[PDB]
Amino acid sequence: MLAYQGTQIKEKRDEDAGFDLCVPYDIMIPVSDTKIIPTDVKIQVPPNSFGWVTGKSSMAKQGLLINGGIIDEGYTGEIQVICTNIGKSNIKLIEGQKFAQLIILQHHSNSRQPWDEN
Amino acid sequence: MLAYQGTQIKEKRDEDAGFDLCVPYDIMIPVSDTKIIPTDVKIQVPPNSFGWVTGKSSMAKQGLLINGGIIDEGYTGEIQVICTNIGKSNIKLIEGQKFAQLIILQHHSNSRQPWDEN
Amino acid sequence: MLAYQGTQIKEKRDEDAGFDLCVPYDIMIPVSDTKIIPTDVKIQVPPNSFGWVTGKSSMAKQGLLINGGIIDEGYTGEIQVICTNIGKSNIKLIEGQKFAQLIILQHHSNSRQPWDEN
Ligand SMILES: O=c1ccn([C@H]2C[C@H](O)[C@@H](COP(=O)(O)OP(=O)(O)O)O2)c(=O)[nH]1
Ligand SMILES: O=c1ccn([C@H]2C[C@H](O)[C@@H](COP(=O)(O)OP(=O)(O)O)O2)c(=O)[nH]1
Ligand SMILES: O=c1ccn([C@H]2C[C@H](O)[C@@H](COP(=O)(O)OP(=O)(O)O)O2)c(=O)[nH]1
Ligand SMILES: [Sr+2]
Ligand SMILES: [Sr+2]
Ligand SMILES: [Sr+2]
Repeated sequence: MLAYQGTQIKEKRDEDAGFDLCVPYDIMIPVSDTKIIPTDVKIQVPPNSFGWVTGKSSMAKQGLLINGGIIDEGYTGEIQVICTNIGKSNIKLIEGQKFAQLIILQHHSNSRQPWDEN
Repeated sequence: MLAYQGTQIKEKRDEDAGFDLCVPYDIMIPVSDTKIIPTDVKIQVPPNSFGWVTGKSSMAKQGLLINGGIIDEGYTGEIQVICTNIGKSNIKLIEGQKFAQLIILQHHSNSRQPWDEN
Repeated sequence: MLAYQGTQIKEKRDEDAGFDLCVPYDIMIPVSDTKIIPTDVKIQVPPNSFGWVTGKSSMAKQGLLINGGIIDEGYTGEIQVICTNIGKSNIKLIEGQKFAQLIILQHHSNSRQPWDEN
């Protein structure tokens, strides 16, 4: 479950894990560079959930790597996508195209317990 | 829960998170290249679940990076493993060896809610 | 839920997905190198759970990549963090600073089912 706003996120099919995120403008990412691509997307998830921004098969096969990608439940800004080209060729993203996906997960990172020495 | 077929996936121990995926043939991956390694593995997961193909500690320590890796519930093909060498040395994979693992997760990417302006 | 020990893990806020892991000593990571950074952190998670060591936004934006990162339920050692610099500049980590985060997830990688030919 989640709420979201923005024009750079597209409605998904039920059988896909994630929503596609769409590139805002044409941009070239030279070999070995890192670019921070802005989106207008903002999400609200339920307690103990988080958003995970990760790669698509079509851009991963060209060497685009999405790094970072953990969207905490308390974040109220716009998602930024951190992209590094680890391929051997310049990558050109075209306005509009899918270039990452957002998956919503639940974590259990809470309720610390006593260590069992057993 | 899942169903699977193929000879390149190995049965796992209960206390490990993922199934090992096995390299189909000897292959060298030069510094900075990307190779798409085919498996014969096919999986069926329950609704709102997905498979996650990600790295092993022994190959990550040599600079092998598994990229992409999100196996949607609707996919009915064979898993492909997208590998990039981000290390400083050529990597040689040997026929049979483990080189990635498949973990089954549930996502909550569905049931869009109204935004709370609160 | 989890138990943990060690001085290189910090208590978290409820609204963040993961615990920060803290660098043990000053260390420089040259462009394209890979370093294995030791922690003293040990965790115990419940059955069918795993720990996921992954990146922070502030270090991902400089080109630090955390690779591997899957901490199995049966592991009883100290977490090691595998770091590769995929940026274009040398990265300097300072003693004490956050440089990765640990998120606790549940997997469903178990209870193999019959394939449905339907
Ligand atoms: O790829 C990413 C990773 C993080 N964030 C946002 C959401 C996340 O909750 C916030 C974390 O920022 P921080 O707490 O200031 O940084 P750090 O992760 O370095 O602790 O940044 C993004 O938009 N994109
Ligand atoms: O590392 C990967 C990533 C994806 N896939 C398969 C499963 C996934 O469901 C499908 C997605 O292909 P697509 O929808 O055509 O591409 P995209 O992810 O670029 O939208 O590719 C793999 O086999 N290996
Ligand atoms: O980034 C990582 C990845 C793994 N591990 C630890 C926990 C994990 O359970 C164990 C796996 O070691 P292995 O079974 O010997 O290696 P492999 O993953 O190559 O099968 O290594 C770490 O400390 N850091
Ligand atoms: Sr798709
Ligand atoms: Sr193992
Ligand atoms: Sr933070």
